[PDB]
Amino acid sequence: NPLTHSTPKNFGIGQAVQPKRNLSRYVKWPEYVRVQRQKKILSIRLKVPPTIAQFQYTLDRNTAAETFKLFNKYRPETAAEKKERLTKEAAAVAEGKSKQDASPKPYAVKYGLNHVVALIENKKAKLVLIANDVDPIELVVFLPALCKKMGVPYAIVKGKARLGTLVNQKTSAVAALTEVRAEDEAALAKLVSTIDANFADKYDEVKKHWGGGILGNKAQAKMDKRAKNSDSA
Amino acid sequence: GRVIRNQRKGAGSIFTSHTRLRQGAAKLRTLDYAERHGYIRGIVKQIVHDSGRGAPLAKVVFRDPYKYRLREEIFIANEGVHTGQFIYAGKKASLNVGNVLPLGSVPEGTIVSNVEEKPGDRGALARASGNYVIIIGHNPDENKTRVRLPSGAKKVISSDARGVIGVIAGGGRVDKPLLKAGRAFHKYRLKRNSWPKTRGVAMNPVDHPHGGGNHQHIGKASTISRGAVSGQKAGLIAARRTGLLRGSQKTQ
Amino acid sequence: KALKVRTSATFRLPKTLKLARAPKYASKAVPHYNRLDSYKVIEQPITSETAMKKVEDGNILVFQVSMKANKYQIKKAVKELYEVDVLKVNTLVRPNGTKKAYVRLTADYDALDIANRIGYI
Amino acid sequence: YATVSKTHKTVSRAYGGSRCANCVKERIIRAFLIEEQKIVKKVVKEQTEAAK
RNA sequence: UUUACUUAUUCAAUGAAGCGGAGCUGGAAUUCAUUUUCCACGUUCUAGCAUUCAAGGUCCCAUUCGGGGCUGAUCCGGGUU
RNA sequence: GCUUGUGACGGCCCGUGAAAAUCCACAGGAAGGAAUAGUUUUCAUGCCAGGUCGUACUGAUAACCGCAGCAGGUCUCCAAG
RNA sequence: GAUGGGGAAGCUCCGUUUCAAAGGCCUGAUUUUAUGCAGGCCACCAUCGAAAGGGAAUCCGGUUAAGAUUCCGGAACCUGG
Repeated sequence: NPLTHSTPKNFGIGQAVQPKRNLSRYVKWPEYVRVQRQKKILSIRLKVPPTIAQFQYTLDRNTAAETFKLFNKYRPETAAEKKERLTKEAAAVAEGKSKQDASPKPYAVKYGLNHVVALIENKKAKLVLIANDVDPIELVVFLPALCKKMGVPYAIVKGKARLGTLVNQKTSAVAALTEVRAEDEAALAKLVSTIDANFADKYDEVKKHWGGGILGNKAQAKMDKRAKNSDSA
Repeated sequence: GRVIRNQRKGAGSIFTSHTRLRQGAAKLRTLDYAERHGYIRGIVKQIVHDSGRGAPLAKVVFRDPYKYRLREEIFIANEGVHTGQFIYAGKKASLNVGNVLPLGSVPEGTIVSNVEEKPGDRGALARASGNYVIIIGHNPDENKTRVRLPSGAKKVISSDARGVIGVIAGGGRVDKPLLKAGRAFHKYRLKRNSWPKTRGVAMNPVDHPHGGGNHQHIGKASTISRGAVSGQKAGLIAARRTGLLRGSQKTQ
Repeated sequence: KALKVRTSATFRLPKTLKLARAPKYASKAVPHYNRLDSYKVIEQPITSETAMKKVEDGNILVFQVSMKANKYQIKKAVKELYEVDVLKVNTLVRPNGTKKAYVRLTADYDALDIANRIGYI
Repeated sequence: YATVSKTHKTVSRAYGGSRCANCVKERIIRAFLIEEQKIVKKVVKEQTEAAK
């Protein structure tokens, strides 16, 4: 109490020993870390390919919330709750002689990404989603084209992992509805006008323009400061 | 099969490390915010003579700011200081006798020490710079510096270095003839050997492309081209002039 | 989701967990038999004038060791017999095929009284 | 050195190991000289930036 | 010939060491309405002296000879001199 | 007298007299502690344990390397009157 | 003379740390858990490499057909647990 002082302490740099500070980059980064930070960039650093230019655009959490909850009621039964079910229908289907007769209709949501054939020629495509990570770069430059030509309302969304839980897998894809019940009939057609007015109207204009002008880092801390003194010092 | 004694450096034996007599290098330690534009202080105490030739070396050991350690680092010492004299070289301070400053914060006449040519970096991956503080005037224009030496060459580089003012008793050693002879083996048992420079009008007869035979006379020009053949390079290379430099100067 | 505190050395090696590393079966079921026994180390005591001198002049016994032995495989061999302690073990080298050995006793036991009891005379 | 007891080398004292002769005296005499000039550079020499 | 922004090559140290721009603040220089620019940001008479999550404050398991945040040492950048 | 070994100097240095492990000391003082009881495992005293390999003669003007019982080559220690 | 890199069809060579995610210990929560999560430290981090050099420790005398500083007898010291 009586020995109360102030002012920061000073060490003669060459003298004494200094302790570790808030180490952020000091703890040196692993091998592929310096690689991955320069790997998955695409729409951050330089220009972007006109064939894509949709990874920078994200969907609001106000519409995506009702979208995910809509697909909650529509999901196939898991392996833990299906194989045991086969023993229950042993005296109704097998010994009952009723193949797909005395069973409720499995209203399952549509799916498929890099493997879509019968959902185009037969015109059975409605709500179309896009993957998030997308490791094959060559398998993303023709995804909107599979919906624009047929006039299929495609929705540029980010995520397929949580939607992989309602399909008994890990990763998902699109989620269209061809044979939906009357319970969610008004909750499906309402989202149609939203997607078409926020995604379908922006394709031809996006294809023409390239895309860039994104600020970097220390680069904009000198380049933008140079034009300021060059015009009005 | 009969080669000449210019094409020898390809065995790795009689050209390897031949200098037990010496100790360490001369390049400075770890560089930080201090050893540049701001404030840099050096030390010099045990002025142990440089092994192999005529130069002083000091036990310049800095108390490591990063960790409590005083690694012994034998660096190049200077003449003019006694047994212990710290360096008073502050960019925001002043200047005295025997200081270390970059080649931009000082006016003309600044003979520093040799360490690096690049804007600092503890022994720049290069070295095609100066041999130390040995430098006259500089250049106030930006960070550029135009050095000049009586050797006959020019160089324009940066203006940042970690060289300290000081001299070395080397002038006179080569100006005073090796009188009491007996020097060649222990002469250049230093780092390698390159003092046989070595004759014979009939050293290798049924051969001598230069010219010899049985009498003291050459034939072809001893001026071997640089970009022509690497199997005949024996003697002068890329000649131009030849005369006799007198002692009396007083030129333009 | 901000500044992770790493104010120390670089986190290099991971923190692995020592799982219950236990074999479910024997490596070779039946282990190798013991090559060390009291009735195999000693062989045939050399009876000569040189041997008799090295007995009553330091209380030492004379036998014939196999090959690979030290200052314990011969010592324990005697202790296994009639429980006799050894103060010092002498192992020699016989570059021909066989080998010999010396066995010292204590001041309590007698060399001559144990030589005619173990087997030979 | 480790074979012999501790009471055969440094049995007491203090400042006596890496330095000796007269270095034991110089490590205190010169110290008091500069420390008495530290006060000056804390109130007297700090009168430059007093009249801003 | 050509200033900056370059996800590919090479790269001295590597225990990324106290850095640049911007940002709570002085002094020097003279006036057009304020900081639109330029040096700042731990040693500089002596082989006498120097370190241990820095000497000091606020916030906690209670009166504990220890320990846990923030400030001291603010961020972005992750291409650190 | 000669020979060997050690300490204290001068001369020589244009050519500038290797490297590593163990042990000890100094600066610095962060943890843990006593009245029919704490605090050194360092001195004195006493007790126990410490593997394998290598191992002799000879080593040269009758013993190695030159077809051989050769007058050649062949390192080192103590150096009498 | 290796691993982690860098050529070649194969058999390999050079370099010895030339972009490290190389090594895992003192203490706190744990004698009877053969050990899972957080702070505060240390830059040493394949190996081989001298029977004239480097180097904590034993001499003398006697006996035998031969050879010791090894056994016997007498007199001592150091290191680790």
